[PDB]
Amino acid sequence: IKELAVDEELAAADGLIPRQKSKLCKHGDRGMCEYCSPLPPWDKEYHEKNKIKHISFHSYLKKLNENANISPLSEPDFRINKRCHNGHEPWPRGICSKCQPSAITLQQQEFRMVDHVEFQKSEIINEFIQAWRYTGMQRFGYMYGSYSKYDNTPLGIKAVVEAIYEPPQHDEQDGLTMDVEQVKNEMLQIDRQAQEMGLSRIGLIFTDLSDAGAGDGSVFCKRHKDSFFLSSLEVIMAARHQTRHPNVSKYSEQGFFSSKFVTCVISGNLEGEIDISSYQVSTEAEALVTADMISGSTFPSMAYINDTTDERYVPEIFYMKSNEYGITVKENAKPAFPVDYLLVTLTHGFPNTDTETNSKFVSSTGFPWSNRQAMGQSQDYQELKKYLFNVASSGDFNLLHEKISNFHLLLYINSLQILSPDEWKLLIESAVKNEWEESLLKLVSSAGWQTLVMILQESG
Ligand SMILES: [Zn+2]
Ligand SMILES: [Zn+2]
Repeated sequence: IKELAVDEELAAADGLIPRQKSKLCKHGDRGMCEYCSPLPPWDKEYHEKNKIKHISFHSYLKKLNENANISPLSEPDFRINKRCHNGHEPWPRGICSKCQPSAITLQQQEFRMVDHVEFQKSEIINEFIQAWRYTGMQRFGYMYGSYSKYDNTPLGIKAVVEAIYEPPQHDEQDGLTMDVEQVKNEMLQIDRQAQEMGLSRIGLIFTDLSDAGAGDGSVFCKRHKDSFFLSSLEVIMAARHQTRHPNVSKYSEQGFFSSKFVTCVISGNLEGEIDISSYQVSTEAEALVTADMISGSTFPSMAYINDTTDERYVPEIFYMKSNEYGITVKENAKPAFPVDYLLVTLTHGFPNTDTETNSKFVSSTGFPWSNRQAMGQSQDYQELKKYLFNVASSGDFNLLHEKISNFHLLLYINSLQILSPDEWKLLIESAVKNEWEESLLKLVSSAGWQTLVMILQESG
């Protein structure tokens, strides 16, 4: 199929980085030579100098293309061919040079598919965190939004988060669980509706928050260099999500390469403050997990390597173990290795207030988010009436716009199946269009809307 607009745009950018004249330059200020010519966007020293921890995907792709001047990209695959009949019976009855997996060497991935996670409004994050503040129990959510150019790294991409949807879940003081099938079925419906709003499911976010007992609002720092950043189970979760949300690329043999799906953790920083850390996992991680080669066990920082079975062939596995200077040495990754090596890190932030606001939803709060009944925040007629009824008859379109421009409000209204599909589209336009007044005028006049407001009137 086609690539995202952001990938098409960045393919058409050259990412050149002009340089000052060098000492060694034997020419004028406007001349050029090997010492002062523009750097390519993937230039390692530039990234090191500027403390950019990974090069961007398009810097990486342009680097591969230059060095190969065959699809430059290919998703790694560590699975044994269980149907090789090249002069033997297939695994586990036989093996040959064509089907036998060779030794795997793991290392920190030098590029990242997404460079930055931008939350459109701090209220989005703060209302998610409120689930934990209110209950003392952890929380999981899916992030909706889109991808755009990020100019603070060469050819960078940012995930732009517009909303968070929390799936049904069983939260506890020190973790949480989900019914995988239940969540999948629900997210299928939410994905479809979010798509009608111009949103994609672009990542996941979860808390690891524990009050530090100082009456400060301060929290413990659990995740740091001497413990772990993401646990092996979390890395496996992230890999599975990435593989299920593949990034389309015409430059890969398979038509896809890795994923733009991002993983965020809200937890204490070293100063005891609530902060966000953002990650993806490497394509090596994707392939390890697809081949069912790693598991979580005793120590959360370590990825445990699984055994060879009838279904799974596990070759020798090495990793490029780093010292404090960043110098690596090849070591045996078995029986377990630090899962750190499977991560890439992303920056995160919020738009500045005077940046041109292109936020999809005017309000992030005010109407209960989904799956918060146990928090005392139900989505009912009583709640919708309280939220919306008086404004809906005031003639105040500014306030009405503010009320309906709200992701969780929209999903709840659509679930009532009062509005027609045309009226539903009208309501979406009223919520997310820059010029929304004409749409809202149509909606308010529609039979479906009138029906809804009347239903609100009679309830209570
Ligand atoms: Zn020069
Ligand atoms: Zn074979």
